[PDB]
Amino acid sequence: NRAAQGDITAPGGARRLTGDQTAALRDSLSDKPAKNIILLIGDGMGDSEITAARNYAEGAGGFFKGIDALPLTGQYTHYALNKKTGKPDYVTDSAASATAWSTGVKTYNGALGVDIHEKDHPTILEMAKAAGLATGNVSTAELQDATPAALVAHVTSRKCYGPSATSEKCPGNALEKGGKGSITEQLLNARADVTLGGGAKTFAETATAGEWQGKTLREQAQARGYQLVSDAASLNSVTEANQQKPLLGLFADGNMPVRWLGPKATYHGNIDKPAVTCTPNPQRNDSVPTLAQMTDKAIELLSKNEKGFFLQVEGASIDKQDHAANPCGQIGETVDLDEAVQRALEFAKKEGNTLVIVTADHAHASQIVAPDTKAPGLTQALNTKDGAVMVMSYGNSEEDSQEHTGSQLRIAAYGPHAANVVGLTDQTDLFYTMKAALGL
Amino acid sequence: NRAAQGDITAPGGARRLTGDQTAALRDSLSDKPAKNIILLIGDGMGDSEITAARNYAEGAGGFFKGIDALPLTGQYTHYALNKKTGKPDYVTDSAASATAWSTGVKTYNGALGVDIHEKDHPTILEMAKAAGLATGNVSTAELQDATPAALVAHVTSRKCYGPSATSEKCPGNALEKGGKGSITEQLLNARADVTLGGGAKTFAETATAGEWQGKTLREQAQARGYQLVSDAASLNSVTEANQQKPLLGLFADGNMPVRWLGPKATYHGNIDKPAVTCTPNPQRNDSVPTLAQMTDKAIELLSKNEKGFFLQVEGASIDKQDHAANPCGQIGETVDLDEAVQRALEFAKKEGNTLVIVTADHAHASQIVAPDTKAPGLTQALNTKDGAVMVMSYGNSEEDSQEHTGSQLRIAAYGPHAANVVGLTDQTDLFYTMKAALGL
Ligand SMILES: [Mg+2]
Ligand SMILES: [Mg+2]
Ligand SMILES: [Zn+2]
Ligand SMILES: [Zn+2]
Ligand SMILES: [Zn+2]
Ligand SMILES: [Zn+2]
Repeated sequence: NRAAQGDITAPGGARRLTGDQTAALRDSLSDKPAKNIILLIGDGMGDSEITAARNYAEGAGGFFKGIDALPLTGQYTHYALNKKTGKPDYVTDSAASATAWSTGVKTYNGALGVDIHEKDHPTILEMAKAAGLATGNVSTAELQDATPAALVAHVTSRKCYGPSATSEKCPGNALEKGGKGSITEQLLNARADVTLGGGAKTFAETATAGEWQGKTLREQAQARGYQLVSDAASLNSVTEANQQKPLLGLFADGNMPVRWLGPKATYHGNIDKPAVTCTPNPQRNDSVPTLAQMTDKAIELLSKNEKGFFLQVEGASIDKQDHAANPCGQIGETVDLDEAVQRALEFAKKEGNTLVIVTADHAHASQIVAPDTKAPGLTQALNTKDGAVMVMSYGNSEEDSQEHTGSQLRIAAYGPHAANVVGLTDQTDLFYTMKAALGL
Repeated sequence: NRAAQGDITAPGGARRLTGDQTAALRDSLSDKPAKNIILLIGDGMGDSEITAARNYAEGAGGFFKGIDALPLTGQYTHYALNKKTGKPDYVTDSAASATAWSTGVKTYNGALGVDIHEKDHPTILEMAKAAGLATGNVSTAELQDATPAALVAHVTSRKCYGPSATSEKCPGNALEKGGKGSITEQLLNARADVTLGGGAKTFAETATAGEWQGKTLREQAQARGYQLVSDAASLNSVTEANQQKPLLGLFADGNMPVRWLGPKATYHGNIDKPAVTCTPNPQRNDSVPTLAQMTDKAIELLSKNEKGFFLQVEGASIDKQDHAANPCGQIGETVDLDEAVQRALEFAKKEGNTLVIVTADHAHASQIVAPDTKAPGLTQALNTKDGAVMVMSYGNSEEDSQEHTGSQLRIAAYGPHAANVVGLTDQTDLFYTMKAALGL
């Protein structure tokens, strides 16, 4: 572990290390092939987000048993491009960044699986499937959202959820104009073995052309042999997932509900309002699977393939709650991701040939500031595990969405080929790292 | 080399890695002793600050030949303590943080070289000297400032620069009350072989007790055998520095001048004012030594000791210009630190037994944001090396000083014992890493 080893007020009591690390780090370095990869993404989970959640949930000297437990660490860059000039755009969205690690090419904000010239490039998930590996795509967001969509769809705008938006916003991609289709249509073609998340709403739309013209996208999925599930009990009862019977779990109309409840941050909230304690969200029913439960099921089903598997797992609402200036929502989604990381690491340590990677798509707004801060944006005081107040600040937007930031951020890894995240890297190096680890 | 491969618009063109890193990382791991340590601190140089400076000076896909070139990387925590309760204080100042890496014990904001019970703890510099090693203390700040002062002074408040302030603010430390004296008086007693920086102003004060009562602190230094220098020519002439003839360089009245000028960020500055291009500060001339020049001279003089040396080098005004909401000042001080890191790494690679560490004391205010941002704080657009606009935001204070933030941040190392910075560590682990590397 890397918790403080004793009394933080005494000499050495805040140390996270118990002895020299050179031998242990040598033991962590393997260049043998990866059989499997599990990539876990905390959307908007910069170093600031990791630290705030640790401080609140584990205490300043505590330790995330998942997120903090991966031994090989570095910092990576995630800048996008300006579509017209090809020059860097220093603050990416989720679409350009997910395109970078899934294809190895930089692109413009809002693009999925295409470059600045609108040309398609293959994804790591498509490549894994072509090599005979099992494939998984898990998220707490609607499945059409940028982070899961980038693995399975090639469209010129992330807004192209279904046929209706695609005809308006991506006419080159629209099925009735000869394109590959909307995000949801391309997801159904991609046919991952396991796809789990939200986003049932768009499946009520009808196709405009092709074999399933006039049928809903839900009807199409059923006709094409998918197993559709909608709650925890139906998910748990699934005993196989493969190309004959692929699994599609749709657990909410839009995004899945967050784990923790608290109030929104406000102007001078740390001064004028009481300190807050986060609580379990009553508007999340127990019939909704957790991220860790979805991860466990995916691992169980995918690991039956003896050649190997690729799995991406996204803690999507770290970012979404950071936009909403809601510390409890944001921290609870970080704690939720840590639970899923623990399931991945436990599997990987037993199996011995699995590369596990934990990172974020970009940095975000939240900052940890002094308790008496008088700031111009939105603030809130929180009562942490240590029995002390922490203040968080959201200071980069006068509009009601706090925005992404451009700082480089932590990437961490465990298992074969994990050395390739150490030092300064780029988000596009992660594509090449995964490709080489699996020998694709 | 970790610059982008080539055409960032093309597949693989933004990669920083040319191949697998496993073998090279194995070669980077040594548990042999360190003969020497060079610790470089960018005050306030969080991941955001590194990224902003790289984007501006080197381009998004560029590479700092010093800062980015250390192979072994992690993230460390720098929380302080509440003096009364002993619980964490999530946002440190410069005094508590410098006390943590130099002594191995956490303390309260504003403390130098003492714990929450006001007990003195020996510093890494005092320990190195006691073991017969040479010692250096270099900064672009006034030498009484917290970062250099923590190595050589034990006081209950960082405000205790000289006799006057100490009598008022630290009566227990005042020389005339039976204490050990002001920061400047304790620095003169500590007698490092090499001390270089600003802060001549306080040396005009006169002592209130002791052997040198009624003499200025400059006169005291002269009487105690110090070699006093004041400019680049007088520094370069120095041929030796040791306990018989210790070196004290005082190159400015207060802080040394910054390298680059630009205007302060303003409300809606990215919207209402044109983008800024930095320009050199006319106050810089060949008579004021640069941080890299001070670093090289220190290494030359300290390396005469055949047992070894400990050297701390501080890029102090990254933090000070971040407080002032001045991107050009902040960025130019980061470029300045990169030049000094290059000198340290060049020496260490030749010598082969030198541990070099680059990190920060705490994170800071500045954020990289989208060009069209409408923020409630202070903002500015900048024209970067790429020929594109970057916007920076300072959003955490309604007062004229933008404030520290609590996020964990990058620590990087090269040489013997460098494995001990990888993964999650605490700032107090850095004390123990340095102690064990030198076999103290
Ligand atoms: Mg996302
Ligand atoms: Mg300082
Ligand atoms: Zn995102
Ligand atoms: Zn976002
Ligand atoms: Zn500082
Ligand atoms: Zn400061």
